[PDB]
Amino acid sequence: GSHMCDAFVGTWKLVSSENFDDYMKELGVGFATRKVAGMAKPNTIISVNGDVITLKTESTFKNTEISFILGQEFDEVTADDRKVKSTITLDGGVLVHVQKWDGKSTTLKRKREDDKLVLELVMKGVTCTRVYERA
Ligand SMILES: O=C1C=C(O)CCN1Cc1ccc(Cl)cc1-c1ccccc1
Repeated sequence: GSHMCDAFVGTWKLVSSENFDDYMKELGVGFATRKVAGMAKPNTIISVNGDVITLKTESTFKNTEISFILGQEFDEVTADDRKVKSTITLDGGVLVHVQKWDGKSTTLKRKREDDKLVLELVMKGVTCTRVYERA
């Protein structure tokens, strides 16, 4: 059967970025790591096996990999080495990824728009948009 996650499965590559440095400053990321991470052009591979979704990111900055079930909280080590409690849910056809640590929170939304996968990262008043195309 078909699922709302179907539209996300596959391999994706970063094509544009807006406000990422501001977002990283909200996370408390330092000057040198902002420079290095901001240069990266990540590729992401999204796949599904039964109820388990896997989101694997490979880049010249860091490589990350999470596997999860919608709605079930998990431990995640972010690219910038935060140790966070994460939950990913569907809100309609949008994957909503909330990361919580030290009393703080950031939300990452992934949506399909035209032939793109658009990742929005929000921390306090800062919104970053990261557009990916199929690789
Ligand atoms: O997974 C992603 C994918 C993006 O397009 C933007 C950011 N991150 C996570 C992330 C958070 C904080 C920091 Cl400092 C860096 C990243 C990042 C950047 C480039 C490659 C991989 C991860």
